[PDB]
Amino acid sequence: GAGRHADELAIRTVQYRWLEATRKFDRQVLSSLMTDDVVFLTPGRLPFGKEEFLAACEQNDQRVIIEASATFEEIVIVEPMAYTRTHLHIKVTPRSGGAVRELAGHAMSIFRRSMFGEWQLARDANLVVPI
Amino acid sequence: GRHADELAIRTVQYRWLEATRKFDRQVLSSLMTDDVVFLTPGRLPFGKEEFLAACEQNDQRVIIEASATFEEIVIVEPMAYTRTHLHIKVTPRSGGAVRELAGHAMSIFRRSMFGEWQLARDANLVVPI
Repeated sequence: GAGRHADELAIRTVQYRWLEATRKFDRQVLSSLMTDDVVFLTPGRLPFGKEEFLAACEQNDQRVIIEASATFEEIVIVEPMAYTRTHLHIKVTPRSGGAVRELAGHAMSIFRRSMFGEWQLARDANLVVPI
Repeated sequence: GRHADELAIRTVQYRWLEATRKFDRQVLSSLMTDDVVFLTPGRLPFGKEEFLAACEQNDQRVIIEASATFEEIVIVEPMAYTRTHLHIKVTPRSGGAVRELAGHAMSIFRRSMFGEWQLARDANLVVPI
């Protein structure tokens, strides 16, 4: 039990840090939370990796303010991997003064634990769509 | 072993596709855990009976051609995760508009004690094209 609980705590820690480093953009923190081989999937787009994700986040932050609220639905550990499900609601506010946009939907993630006990995002499927 | 497990997974994927091209409820049911959760864009998570019912109803209405390319298979027993690229062609039996969909699915499989690899969690991001 203790082991599972500690792993769940560490994974939730990654998820919360990820959210904070998106609301207030922090490239260095985000980069540290994902594996070098990370793959992201979103609907209507080809899979993309770490540098693509970070570049987009950075550019996006130049243009918009992001608010994000998560409702966590599950974490399952099968060490040294884990899989999660989360519901996300996102509000995007253009810095220019343009119209506010909202998106929502579920995201499924796979995390990997290193030999040093470090949990990181390895694979993500994000089904957030405009609402 | 790892190799046997990867083969078993590709086999499940092939059987799943075959049981969609020519609908077979029993084959599909046997390839999912009872607690399976499916995610698709714009829809609430749904489970095993919901998936089977939808497939069955779909099959009354349309013919499905499906194609898949496996991009990744990783085994961490008793789990595995995969990424696949899919193309689907939908042909209404009524002669209505043929449709195409494409995109990716990320899947998590669990090995049962009898050693059956079954789909446990799926995110299917296929969209109309």
